[PDB]
Amino acid sequence: GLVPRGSHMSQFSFTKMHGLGNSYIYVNMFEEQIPEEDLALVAEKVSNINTGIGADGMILICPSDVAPVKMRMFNNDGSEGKSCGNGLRCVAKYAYEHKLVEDTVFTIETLAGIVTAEVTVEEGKVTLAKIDMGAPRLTRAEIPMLGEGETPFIRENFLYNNHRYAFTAVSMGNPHAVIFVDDVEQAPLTTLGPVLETHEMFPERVNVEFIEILNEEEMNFRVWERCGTGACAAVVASILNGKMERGKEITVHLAGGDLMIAWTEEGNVLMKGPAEVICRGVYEYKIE
Amino acid sequence: VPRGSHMSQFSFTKMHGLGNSYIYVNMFEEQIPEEDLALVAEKVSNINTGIGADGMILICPSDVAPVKMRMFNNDGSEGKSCGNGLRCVAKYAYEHKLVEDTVFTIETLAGIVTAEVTVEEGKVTLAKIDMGAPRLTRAEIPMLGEGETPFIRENFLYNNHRYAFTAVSMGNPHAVIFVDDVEQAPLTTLGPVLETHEMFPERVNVEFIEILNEEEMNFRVWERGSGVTQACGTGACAAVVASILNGKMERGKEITVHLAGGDLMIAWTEEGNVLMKGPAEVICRGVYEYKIE
Repeated sequence: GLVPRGSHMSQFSFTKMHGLGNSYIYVNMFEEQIPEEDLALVAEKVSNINTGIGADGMILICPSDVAPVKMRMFNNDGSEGKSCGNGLRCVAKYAYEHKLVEDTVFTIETLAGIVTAEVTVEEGKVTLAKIDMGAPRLTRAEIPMLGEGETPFIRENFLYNNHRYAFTAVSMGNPHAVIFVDDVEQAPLTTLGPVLETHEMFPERVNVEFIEILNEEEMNFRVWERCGTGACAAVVASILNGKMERGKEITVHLAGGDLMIAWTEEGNVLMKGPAEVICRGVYEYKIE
Repeated sequence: VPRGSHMSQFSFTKMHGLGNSYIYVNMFEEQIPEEDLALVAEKVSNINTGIGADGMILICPSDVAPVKMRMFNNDGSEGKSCGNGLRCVAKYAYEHKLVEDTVFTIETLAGIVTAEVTVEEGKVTLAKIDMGAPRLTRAEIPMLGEGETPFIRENFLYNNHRYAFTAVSMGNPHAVIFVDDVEQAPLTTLGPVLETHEMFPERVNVEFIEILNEEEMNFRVWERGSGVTQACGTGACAAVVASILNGKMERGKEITVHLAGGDLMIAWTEEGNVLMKGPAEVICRGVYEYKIE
């Protein structure tokens, strides 16, 4: 091994993009160059708000042996991990707009495995990208949730402040409890959300969604996080309760904006969401 | 009543001095309507939906200097910098040929500021800013109690230790405490109790300093309103004034202050004004895109 001496100064072009929740620094590794041994450190430097740009991390768009593009995600502490969802709509947008892909439907290689992306192009620009969020899981042990009762699905009452609420439990890889409200503005979000989050019956806590169904293809959405798996859980819950239909694109109005979700008759929940450019430029750095 | 929407963009440069960072916009080359500035500052400073910064700094034409600095915080309020961004403005102005000389002035909301850039290889490495004279009266801090002759020094009992602070204003209030090791200064503990003590009605920034020799010190600060910061320029000046008052350092000597974020070179000149020299660094440059509905 070696104790390095000297210093090196480089730069690369980047794009900051925002999809749902996170925002990352996107680097095209087809055109840019960062030494492998520098990646973790560069990810940390560039994600810092004070001495970097400021992001939840850095995502490299790279050559792949198995897909047109490959995604590598580094967190803001420099650790490389599974994206599990985050950044995919932005990678899909970037891939298509910079012609690393030739169709609207294409694949992306991620740590977890190869993923399908389908972009919506409106005026030569990608507005939305559609991704597979998997099947919901509706069993107590899968939520996870204590107690018995899962047939046809999990629905339980809950007394809070002299009023009988009813929530529907769904896992989309993470636990969700979905309550239907008449008016989403007077949802007990600050008050019922937190006390239900940490209730005994949820060993691993739970995300709490209050939703108002507008019609058979539209709903307003607020979540008390333990959020696209929340919007999916909320849609799956409305279909389970007979408020909405299977295999139809339902549009969810969040505080952020709109997600378009369909629980396919095939089984998967497919989620369509926006990706936007914040800025593009050249980042300069020095490693000593 | 406004309606419709505009999608726009501008070129910017993110720069920092000791890890306090801003988005810099050259308003000789860029256009942003006045009624959008607060909203743009807020939008662009947001780490999630924006770029990420402590705010936005416009470099503008001036009637009275080569350049004017306007500073907006990340909540969109326009305010006085108390020294923030002046070195990056000086670097930017010189490198983008908005000035002809290494010595020039910058118009600010707090008054016109002299700047002197150190150029090394066509680039500005350090900028030296006039921070003005210290103010040493209780009324100038501002502060309660009586006695400022020759200056303000109070004892303070906290947690069975006796401390002593010297009170100084560089446009903002400072209480300077001397310690033997800044790594074990009661920064997070004595910092906030003195910050909010009733004798400081507008609060105070609490500096802890280790004198290493007569031209050199280590520095930490509990900032009023914030807490523990990497880099407080006015505070570093306050600290150097405080040590000269207390006979620990000399007037007119250039003193290196080792802050957490880097070094600052400060002299309390015999004329009265305090001169502060430090780094300024580009992080990135680019185009920011935005929409206002």
